[PDB]
Amino acid sequence: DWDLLRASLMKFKSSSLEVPLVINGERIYDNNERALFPQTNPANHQQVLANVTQATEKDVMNAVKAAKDAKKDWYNLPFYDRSAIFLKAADLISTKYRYDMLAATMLGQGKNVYQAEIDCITELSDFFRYYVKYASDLYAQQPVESADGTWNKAEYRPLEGFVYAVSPFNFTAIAANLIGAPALMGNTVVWKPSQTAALSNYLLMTVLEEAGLPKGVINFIPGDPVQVTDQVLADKDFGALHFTGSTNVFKSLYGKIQSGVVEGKYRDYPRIIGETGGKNFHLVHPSANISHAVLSTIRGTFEFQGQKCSAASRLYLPESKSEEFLSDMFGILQSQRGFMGPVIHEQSFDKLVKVIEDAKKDPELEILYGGQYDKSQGWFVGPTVIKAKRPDHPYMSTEFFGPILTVYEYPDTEFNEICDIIDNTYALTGAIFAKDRKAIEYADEKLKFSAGNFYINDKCTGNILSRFVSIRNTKENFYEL
Amino acid sequence: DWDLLRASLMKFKSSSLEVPLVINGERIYDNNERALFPQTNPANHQQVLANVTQATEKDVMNAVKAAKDAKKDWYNLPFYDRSAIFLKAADLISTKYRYDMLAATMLGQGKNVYQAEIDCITELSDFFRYYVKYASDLYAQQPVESADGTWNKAEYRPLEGFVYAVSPFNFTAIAANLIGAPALMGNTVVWKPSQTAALSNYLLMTVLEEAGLPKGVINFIPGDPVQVTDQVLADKDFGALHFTGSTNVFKSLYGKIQSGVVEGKYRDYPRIIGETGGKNFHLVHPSANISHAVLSTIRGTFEFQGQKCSAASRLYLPESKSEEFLSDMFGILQSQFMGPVIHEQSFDKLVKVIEDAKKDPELEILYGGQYDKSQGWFVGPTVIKAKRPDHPYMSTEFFGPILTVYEYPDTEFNEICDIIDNTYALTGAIFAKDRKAIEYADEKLKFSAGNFYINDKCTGNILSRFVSIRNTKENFYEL
Amino acid sequence: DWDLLRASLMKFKSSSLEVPLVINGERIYDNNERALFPQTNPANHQQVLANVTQATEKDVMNAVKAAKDAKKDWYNLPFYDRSAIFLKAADLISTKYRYDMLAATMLGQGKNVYQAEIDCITELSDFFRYYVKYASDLYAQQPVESADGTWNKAEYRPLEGFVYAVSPFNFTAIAANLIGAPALMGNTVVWKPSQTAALSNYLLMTVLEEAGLPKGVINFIPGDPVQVTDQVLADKDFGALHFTGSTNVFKSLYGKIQSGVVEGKYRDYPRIIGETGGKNFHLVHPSANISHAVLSTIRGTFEFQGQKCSAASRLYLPESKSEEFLSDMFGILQSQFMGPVIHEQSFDKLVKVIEDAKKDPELEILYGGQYDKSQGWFVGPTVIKAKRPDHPYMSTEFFGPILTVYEYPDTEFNEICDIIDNTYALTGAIFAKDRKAIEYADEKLKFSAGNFYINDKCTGNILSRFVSIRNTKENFYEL
Repeated sequence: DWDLLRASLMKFKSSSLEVPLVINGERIYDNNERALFPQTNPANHQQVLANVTQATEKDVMNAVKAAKDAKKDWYNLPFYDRSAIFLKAADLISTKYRYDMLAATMLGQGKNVYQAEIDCITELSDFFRYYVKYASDLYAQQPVESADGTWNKAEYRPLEGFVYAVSPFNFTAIAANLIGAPALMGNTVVWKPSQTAALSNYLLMTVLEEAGLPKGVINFIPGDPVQVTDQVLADKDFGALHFTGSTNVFKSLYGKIQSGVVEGKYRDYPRIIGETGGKNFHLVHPSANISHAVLSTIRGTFEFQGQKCSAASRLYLPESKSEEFLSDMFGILQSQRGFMGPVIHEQSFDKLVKVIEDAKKDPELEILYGGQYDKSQGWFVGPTVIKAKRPDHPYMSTEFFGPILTVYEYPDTEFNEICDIIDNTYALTGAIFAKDRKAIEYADEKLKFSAGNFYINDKCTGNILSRFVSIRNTKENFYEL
Repeated sequence: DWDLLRASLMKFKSSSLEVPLVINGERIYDNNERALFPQTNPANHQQVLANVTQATEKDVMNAVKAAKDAKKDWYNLPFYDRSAIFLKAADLISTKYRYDMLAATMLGQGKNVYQAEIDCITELSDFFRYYVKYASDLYAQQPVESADGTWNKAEYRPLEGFVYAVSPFNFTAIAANLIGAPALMGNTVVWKPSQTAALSNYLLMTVLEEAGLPKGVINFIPGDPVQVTDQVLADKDFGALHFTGSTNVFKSLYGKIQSGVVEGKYRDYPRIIGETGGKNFHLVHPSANISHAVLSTIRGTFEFQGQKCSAASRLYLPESKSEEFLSDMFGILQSQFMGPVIHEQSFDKLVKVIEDAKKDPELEILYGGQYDKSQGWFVGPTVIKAKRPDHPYMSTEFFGPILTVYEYPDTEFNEICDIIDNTYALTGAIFAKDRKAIEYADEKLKFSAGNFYINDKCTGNILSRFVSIRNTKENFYEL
Repeated sequence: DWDLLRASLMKFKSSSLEVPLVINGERIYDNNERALFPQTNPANHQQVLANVTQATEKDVMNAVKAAKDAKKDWYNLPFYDRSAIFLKAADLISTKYRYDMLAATMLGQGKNVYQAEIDCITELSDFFRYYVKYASDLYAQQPVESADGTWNKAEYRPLEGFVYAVSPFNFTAIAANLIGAPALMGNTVVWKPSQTAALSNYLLMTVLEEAGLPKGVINFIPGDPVQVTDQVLADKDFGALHFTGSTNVFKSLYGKIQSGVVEGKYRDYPRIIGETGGKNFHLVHPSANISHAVLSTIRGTFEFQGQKCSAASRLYLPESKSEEFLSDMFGILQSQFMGPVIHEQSFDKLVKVIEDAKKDPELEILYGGQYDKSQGWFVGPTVIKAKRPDHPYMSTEFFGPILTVYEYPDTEFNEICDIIDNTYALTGAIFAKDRKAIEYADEKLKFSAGNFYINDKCTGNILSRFVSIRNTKENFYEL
């Protein structure tokens, strides 16, 4: 089994795979015309895992058309059959292709085996299986005769325009989510994967094809993000954005889309379904079990180099417990070469270096631990903990997407005030560590708008299908006036 | 309302309607080739309401062909739309064609306006509306990923062969039931109505067409019951009999089908869905409220001249209450012919029943027994006392306004329940206040009636018989 | 009943009501500083029903402030109590203030008593009663111990920013919907009603206060639509637009919001919940019951002068049935001005539509086209034939009693459905008996209307848009 994984790792390690476009079921390689992006191993960047074919404007126009042409036959394919493709894909990934998919995610996105398994096997398969169940319920409408004697049915049609899926590097499973949710509901998709997840994302694509995905239903178009995007957005049939990634990129996409809307480029009001990150917080109350809070903060902050949209990146500590908490944490960190894994690419590496280096010249910051970095072999940034003199310092709010924790120490009596500051100060997740129920209740209420997901004594790292359909009601009347 | 009805009555009365076959959506008239059945007013039998085209062997074959040809487009028509046709027909009958349907049923089947309304408006509409609701539940099947990881859906398909609907004269709504239940579930239908409900049944057919029933889904083929039946049953694609009527006819049909099965002339084992009659009973315990028991018995026995499958026709009275019950009954019958029986053949059978009663020492006509066929087929309410409980008049079905009564010594109530249990009924009723007696009868008579009533007259899932389940299971793991 | 209504009518008629702003529970009058809008009777436009105070920039800012200040005490007020206020208001409107509300709606929006009752009593009450029931389901969330041993609860919180309700003139009930849906879910509201429904809308506001709506939860700020809108949208706490009205105004609002988003002036991405209009269609198949299709079209098109988002305004007739359909329609329209359109600006647009039709060779006025603004804004039912199916009169929304008709060769029914599908509608209807045609249209037109009707006029979960889910997960194991 580990032999099976080793063999998969060696396969991809030995040579560099040419990753093509996949448009209308056909594999399109660079063929002496297209640019090739070299996807390298973030743990070893001299090593090229894949030469990724880059999508031209033409290619993009073709992908859009493919999705348009596949549309009627796709939404007329019964739900049972659309589902079978996705369930079959999930189970092929869990079995037949378990090791290839593991190796691709590990090598390409810089994950160890456990991080990869949780992502590209467990969560991926979970997205597909759960969506099939949820959609199944959705489609379980039966016609009814009403009080008035009218005969009614409701049907969920897909969006009339096509869905553009823009997927991040960090989870193979999110790519599956972004394409599979709309596709299951009878939508067709043009999909631009992250450049640095191309290997695993291509694998997902070929698996969907083997599982019987019809031509053009999903089109895999890696390429320059801005170029590919501007072309997709120029088509009158653009129906929805399905996005997961940075706030800044979303805002750009958003702006570009709204431009089109007001300029009237589009047949419909497009739907923008986007998930961004946040500056997620861990709030430690003086009554907390300190050891549990420390371990949770390490896992929530530093696991996968903090490259999770839910990752903890700011910590609030009561003064009376700061020294013990921080002493504990630094001890465990120093115990656990010196890097838990790479960050994804050079750009992220350089951004984190700027963050670390700027902290040194900033008199309102003090680096308490770490700040190590080394790009000689891979993009390795070590765990770093930075104390801020004031809670409203930019480091307490700027998203770093790296193994960098900013900590503010607050006087014990001002816990309530610190809750108010956090509230008054845009997060996806947040956690309180506490035993005292009065403090928990208080933060629970005061921070209601501060996080969509709130955790009590747990790391802050821990439906949507309806956004890709519209209801159409048909009512028949039998009486004649 | 009454004026609209009178107009409908005068319309059908003024002259005679030519009633055609309807095969594959086309009306087929006698065209000087086919026989005709004159359907007459059973209350005024010189009055011909309709001349009813009679199906030839070739017509029947064309009906069977039409049903087979429409099958795929019909079961492929979405349930929503199949239902809509039946809901529309019910609404058209309840409103637009209310007065015509009432008139056709009243005149053709000898019903008064109240009996007609209950049948051809209310029950008919309820059949369609309730079947649509039940079927919608059946079709509400979502696919599921089992624990084993497989991906399953179940679907109900119609029967593969066609359905032969053979319907009785007595309720227009029963004809609607017999054709509507199979058709709703995507079956196609070859339908031979009763000669003596041709007018109302034809109207039902034309309303179904107006409501959008596609051609050949249901084929209306009145004709000689034996000839039509023999030709229908000759076809290898015969898939089901849907029948309501007499026990003897059912047995005849049943016989013909099974013989066909063993000789191997059918692609499938046909399904036989039949509702026959019964000799339904009222049992009075000495603790009963007598007046209520009397009125319930009058209604249960004599309503529509006893021409209901659920009609009471035998009555068990305790000796201590007999004189009082019978006196009230006779006085009440006196204070009020309630309507005619359906045709001469029924009239003549009933005359024989009454006349034979006069010559039998174990029988005594306590009340009624009058009959007159000079204008319509009129047989008056008749109550005959039998001097033993297993006398043939206590078990033979007469389908007419004749009640046979047996009087038992009060102490023998338990024994009388055994006599009923140990000696073929659709419905039965006990009238009593005493809960011990009610419970004992309830249990002892558990096999003696499908519907048992307590202090109520004995006159007061079938969709699944017309489909077959088919499961699809998909597996994703590769060995 | 009629006497109580007459009294209400004569009250509002006798003189003019000063309609104030209501900001933070206080009535704000023109106080010789603010502009006034004279809301007049559209059936008698010299008659001023109300002088409507017009919000200043400062007033709007105070409205926005009031909404923000009431927010916490409002979303902390238990759902039971928030609901109670809306149920009470519905009941007060249905009973105590029934006649005043009918009169305000009739006089102010040009409705007859029946149209007013359906709108400002029945639908308005239904909105509140159904929202309370739906919301109660949403709030029925119990905490659960998951398999992993964690302890979870989910709660719906309101939007963090305030809601801007912009409501149309045509239904008093729609104003109630636009403010009530967000408020029930714990949002606070800045509400700019239509100038020409100020009287009924103000009454609604005062009834909400009497029913106990706490100050600042909903703020009533009539005024210049552009100035008010621009000031509301200037605020960083703007959280949602709740709008019903015209496509062009929506696009204007939508534009202003998105530009605000990209320039970054909002704390959150505002939600934009808008119901706009359509060019709704009736499609007649040659198999249709013509009389029913005619009456449904008359009702769907001309009821309330076509001033409904779901009004029919384009009609497709088969050539073989055209003469008959149109004859019946014109005869029926003849046998009966049904009421006025809302204001002069609408009257003038409609006059242009009619006059332009006279000069267009591809258009022909088959019936009507009369107008008279001497007393009220009266435009009569008008039927215009277009000689091509993609003529602008087949797609431009007129919101008035004008029907555009295109006649297609019977054989081209399938082609006509494609022409509709491949050429922005809220509702649509097919009239037909033939199930194949109904099914084909049902499927081909699946994207051409959100509500599709079969043999019915085309005039015949939103709560979740005003909340956000927030999950709390508690873990007990210590690492």
